Amino acid sequence: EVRDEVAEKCQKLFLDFLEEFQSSDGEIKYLQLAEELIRPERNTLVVSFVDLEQFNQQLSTTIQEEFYRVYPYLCRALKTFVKDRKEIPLAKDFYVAFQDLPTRHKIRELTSSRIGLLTRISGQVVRTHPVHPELVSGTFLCLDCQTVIRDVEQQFKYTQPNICRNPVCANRRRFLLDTNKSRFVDFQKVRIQETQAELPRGSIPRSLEVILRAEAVESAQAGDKCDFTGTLIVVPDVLSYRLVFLACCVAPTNTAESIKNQMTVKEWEKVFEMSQDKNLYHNLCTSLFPTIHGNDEVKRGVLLMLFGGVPKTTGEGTSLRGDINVCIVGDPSTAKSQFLKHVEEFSPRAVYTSGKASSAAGLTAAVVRDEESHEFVIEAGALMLADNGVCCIDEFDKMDVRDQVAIHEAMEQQTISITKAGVKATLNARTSILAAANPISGHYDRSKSLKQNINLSAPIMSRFDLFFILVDECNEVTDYAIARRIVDLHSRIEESIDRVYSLDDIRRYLLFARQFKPKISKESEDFIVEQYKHLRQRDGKSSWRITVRQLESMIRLSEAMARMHCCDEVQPKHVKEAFRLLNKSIIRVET
Amino acid sequence: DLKGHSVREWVSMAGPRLEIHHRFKNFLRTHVDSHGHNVFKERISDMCKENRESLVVNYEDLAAREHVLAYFLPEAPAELLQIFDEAALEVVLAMYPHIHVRISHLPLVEELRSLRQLHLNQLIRTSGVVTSCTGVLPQLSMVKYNCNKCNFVLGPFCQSSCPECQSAGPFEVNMEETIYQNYQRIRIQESPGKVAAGRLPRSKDAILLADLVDSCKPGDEIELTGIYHNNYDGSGFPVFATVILANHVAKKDNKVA
Amino acid sequence: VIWGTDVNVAACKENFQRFLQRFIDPLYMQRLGEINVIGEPFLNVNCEHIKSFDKNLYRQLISYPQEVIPTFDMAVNEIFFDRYPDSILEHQIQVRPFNALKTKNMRNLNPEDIDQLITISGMVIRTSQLIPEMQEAFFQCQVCAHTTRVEMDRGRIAEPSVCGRCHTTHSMALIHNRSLFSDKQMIKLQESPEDMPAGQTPHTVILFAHNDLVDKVQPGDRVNVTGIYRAVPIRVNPRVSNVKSVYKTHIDVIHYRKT
Ligand SMILES: Nc1ncnc2c1ncn2[C@@H]1O[C@H](COP(=O)(O)OP(=O)(O)OP(=O)(O)O)[C@@H](O)[C@H]1O
Ligand SMILES: [Mg+2]
Ligand SMILES: [Zn+2]
Ligand SMILES: [Zn+2]
Ligand SMILES: [Zn+2]
Repeated sequence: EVRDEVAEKCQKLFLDFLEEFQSSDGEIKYLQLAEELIRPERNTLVVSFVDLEQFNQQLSTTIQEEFYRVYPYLCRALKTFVKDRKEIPLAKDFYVAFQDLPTRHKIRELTSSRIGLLTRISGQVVRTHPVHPELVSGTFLCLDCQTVIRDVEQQFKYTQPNICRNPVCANRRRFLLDTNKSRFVDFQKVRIQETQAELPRGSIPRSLEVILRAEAVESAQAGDKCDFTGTLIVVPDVLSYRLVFLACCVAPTNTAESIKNQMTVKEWEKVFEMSQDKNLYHNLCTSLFPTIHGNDEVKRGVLLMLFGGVPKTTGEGTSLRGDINVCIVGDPSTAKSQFLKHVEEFSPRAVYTSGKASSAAGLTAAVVRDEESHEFVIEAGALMLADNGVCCIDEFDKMDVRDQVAIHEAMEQQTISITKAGVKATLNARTSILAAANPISGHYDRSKSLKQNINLSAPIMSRFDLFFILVDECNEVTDYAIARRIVDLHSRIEESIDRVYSLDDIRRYLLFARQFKPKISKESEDFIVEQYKHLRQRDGKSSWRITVRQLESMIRLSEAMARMHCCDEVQPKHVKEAFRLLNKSIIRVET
Repeated sequence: DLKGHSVREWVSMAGPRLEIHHRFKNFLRTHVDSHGHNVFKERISDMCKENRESLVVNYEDLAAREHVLAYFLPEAPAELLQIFDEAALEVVLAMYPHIHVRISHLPLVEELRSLRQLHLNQLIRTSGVVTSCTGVLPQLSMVKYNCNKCNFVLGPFCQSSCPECQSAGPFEVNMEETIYQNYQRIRIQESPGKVAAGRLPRSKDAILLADLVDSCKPGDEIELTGIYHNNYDGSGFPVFATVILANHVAKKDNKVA
Repeated sequence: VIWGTDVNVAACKENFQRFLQRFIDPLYMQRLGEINVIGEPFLNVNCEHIKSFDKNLYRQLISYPQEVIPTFDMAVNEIFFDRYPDSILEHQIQVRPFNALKTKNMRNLNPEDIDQLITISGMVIRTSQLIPEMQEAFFQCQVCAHTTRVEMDRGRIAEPSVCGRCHTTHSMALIHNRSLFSDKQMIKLQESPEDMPAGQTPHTVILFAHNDLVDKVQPGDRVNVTGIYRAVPIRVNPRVSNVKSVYKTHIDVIHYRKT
C-alpha cells in the first residue's frame, strides 16, 4: 500500500506522452502503433526516446535513470492506453520497446553504476539458448492456512513466499504453487561479445549474457551482429551476483544517396574520383597487395570477390547468390596464407580461420549442451560470424568431413538448417568464402586433372566460382623479383608498400559501390550469351567441364565488375574481362 | 449462477460450482437430443460395456443447451472438466455399480504458430502432424526438501549443502507433489503445406494420460483438443515448459480430407 | 595526529601538495594538464619520487597507505581546482602510487607488512568476471510495500526483520536492482618465476580490483602490481560468527605497471 510518486508521475506523463504526443503531421502515431498492436502476436509497443524527451525532457531523463523501476508502470500505462482504445483481448501482456537512444556504450563501459538505468549497446551474438517460459508473478498458497499468497514476484530465482498471507499462521515453509494463476513470460538466454571494431587487438572480448522476451525472443539469431536497447541488471547465483543485460528492443548493427550525403566532401570527392578513375582495377590490386609479386589474376579475382555480384530473389521466393566463392590451390609457401591475411587485415567482416580448426563449432553453427545448464545451445561458428561478410578459411584441403558436408550445404543454400536433439533452427549466411588449399602430394600435377590434384568433393568444386593454381616455377626472374620484393619490404621496414589508394578510401569506395545494384543491359545479356557460346564451343581439355554453374559465376562476376565502376548497368567491357578471368582460370590438363 | 468478476474465480465459488454440477448432472440424463435417445445413457452403457471411463462430449451440445457452462468451459477448463468427470462418475456408479469426460467439436481450430500466451492455461483445438512419441512414462514427482539445521526448503526435484546455510545433512521432505501419474509424451508440428513460407514448421508437445493413452502413432495427422498450459520439466530450479494436456484427440483419416 | 599514526591531515596534505608542485626529474603539473585535457581522473605516481623528495612522507605513505591516500586525492583535487579551476569531470582526480618497495621476494613476505603498501613483480594466472558487490541494499516490506534502504552494513546486510510503516513481522526483503552495487574483480597471480631463488614451491596470491582498474590485466601478463596487503578472518561456518586464528590474506590493488 505504498506508491512511488515518481513512478506515478512518470506513469501519468508517459501516459500523457502516449495520448497527446504526435507526429509532424499532428496525429498520435503511438495510437496508430497501438492500433497495429491489437493484432495477435503483437504486444511490444515501439517508442522513440527522443520523442518523449521532447514531450518532457525530465520524463525521459528520469526514465533513463530509473528505467527498471519505472518500466512496469510504462506497461501498465500502455495497458490503460490500449485497452480502452480498441477491443484488445482483456489480458494479454504488453511491453514498451525503446529506441533512438544516442548513448551507445561498449561492453567495456558496463558497470554496477549502469544497473537499472537504460542504455544502448552493440555486439555480436555467440550462442542462443532455447526459449523457456519463466514465471514473473508467482501465485502461492501456504499448505496450513490455505491463504493464497498471490503475485509473489520472483527475482529470477525460485523465491518462495517469505511468510503466510494469513498473519495468524506462520508455516513459512509449505507454500504450494498455483500453476495456472502465476503469471509467466518467455525468456531466452543469449550470449553476445564485443564486436571486432571495438575490440582491442589481442584482447579477450567481454562476453555478456542477455535475456530476450516478447517479440525480442526471436528477433536476433546466432552469430549475427545487432544493437540492443535496455538496461543491465544483477542476478543472484550459486550474496553472489552476476550481470545480464535485459534488452527491450533488438536492432541490427547499422542507400547510396544517404551514404553519399553522410559521406564527407573530401571522402565524396575521393570516392567520386575513384568511380571516375579508369584502370582502378589494376591500380587497386597493386595498392591492395603491396607485398606481392605476380599472380595478379589472384589479386583480380579476390577484388571481384570483395565486390561481389548483386543477389536476386525470384518471384518464386528462390534466392540467387550475390556474393561468390573462390578457392586457391598452391604449392608449399606461395603466399596463399599471405593472401588471406591481407584480405582479413584490410576488410572488416573478414574472418580468418583454418580447416584444421578443432572447435566444436566446426566453423559453423553447432548444437551443444551448456557446460553448466546442460541444455543444448545453438553456438554460432565463425562462418555465421561472417554473415554478409567474408571467411578466409585456411587448410581447406584439410577440412573435416562434418565441416565439409555442412559447408557444402551452406554454400549450396547460402543458409544452414541445423537440427539435433529435438532442437531445430535455420540461419542465413551470405558469406564470400576464400578457400586456401595445397595440391595432393604438396605439388600441383598440371598433367593430372584438378580432381586428382585436390581431395575436395565434386559438389565443392561445382559450387566454387573460381580456382587459381599456383606453381613453383623454376624461372629465376620471378624468383629474383620475389626476393627483391621481400628484401625491400624487410630492409625498407615501412614505405615499401605502394598504396595508390588508401585502404580506408578503398573500403569507403567498396561500401559506396556496394550501395549500387548494377543491371544487365540487353547488349550485355547477348554479350554474356555470346561469351558462354565461346566457352561451350571451347568445351575445355579442361580439368573440369563447363555446366550452367560456370555461367552463373560469369553473371555474378560481371555484376561485381559493374559494381567496380559503380555503373547502374552492365557493359560489354565488364563481361569480356569477366570472361577473360574465368577462361584464363580454366587450366587445361597438361598431360 | 454467472456474471461474476472472473470466470475462474466464479466457478471456484462453491454455490455456482454445485449449481453447475447439478445442472450438468441434469444434463447427463435430460440431453435426449432431437433423436430422443438419452444420448448420455447410451454412452454410459457403451462405456460400461468395457469400462472405458472416457466420455466424448460435444461442445455444441453444451453450448446449445447449457450455453453458460460451455462459455465458461474455455475460461474454466479444469474446473468444469472435473465437474463433468465427477458428474459422469456418479451416473456410471448409479447405473453400473473414476470416469473421465472428453470435450469435442470445439468451434475454433488453431495452428501451432497461431497459439500464444493469450491462450495460455486454456483448452483449445488444433490440427497438426505427430513427429514422435514415447512410452507411457510411470510418474512425474517433484520433491522439496526442508533443510537440516536451517529454516529453508530446497526447491522441487523432478523424479520419475543448503543454499542458505550449506548444511550437509540429508534434509527432510518439506513438501512433495506428483503430477502425470501415468503419461505418454508426443510431439506435433504444423502440417506440410500449412508452413508459413520459409519458416521452420512450429512444434508443440502433447501429454496424454489414461484418458488418451496411445491414441495415435508417430507421423500421423490428427486433430487434437487440449489444455495449452504451463508445467514443469525434467531438469537451478526445474524449468517451466508450456505443453498441451491432451483432453480429446481426433484422427485425420487418409491425411487428406 | 589520528590515533596510532604519525599522520597529520593538513601537514601531510601540504607536504604532498608541495611535492606535486615542487619537483625535479614538475611533471605532475604537466600530466595534470594532460588529465585536464583528457579527463582521465587518475594520477599514477612513482613512489620513489616521493622517497627522493621526502623519505619521511614515503615512509609515512608505506606505513599508512589507506589513511594517507584520501589526503593525497584531496591535495590533488584542490590543485585541479586551482589550475583549470573550472572544468567538467564525472569525478575528480585520483592517485594510484606505485614502485615503492620492491619486496619482490613474494615467497618471503611477513605479517609485518599488513596494511602497508607493497609492490611486486609477477604473472597473472587466472581472473574472473567482475563481481557486483552491494554497498547499499534497497529493501521493501512485503505486506504494505513500504520501501527503505540499508547503506553499507559492514559487509554483511542487516535484515530489518520488521516493517517501517505497518511494523509487521519480517517482511522487508531486499530489492536487487534498486540496491546499490560496485564492481569488484578477483584475480589470482603467481610469483615471478625468475625472481624465485629455489623455486621449490612457487608462491601464489590473490588480488581484488575494487570498483575501478578492472580487466586492465589479461591472464598471463607479467606486470608489477602495487597495492595494499590485507588479511581478513574466515568464519568457521557461515552460520556461526566464530572465526579462525589464522588469516587468509589478499591484496587490494592500487596500481598496475605493465611489463
Ligand atoms: N609470388 C610471390 N610474390 C611475393 N612474395 C611471395 C610470393 N610467393 C611467396 N612469397 C612470400 O613467401 C613468404 C612465405 O609464404 P607464406 O608463408 O605466406 O606461404 P603460404 O601460402 O602460407 O604457404 P603454404 O600454405 O603452401 O604452406 C610470404 O611472406 C610471401 O612474402
Ligand atoms: Mg599457409
Ligand atoms: Zn500459513
Ligand atoms: Zn539450510
Ligand atoms: Zn509494511
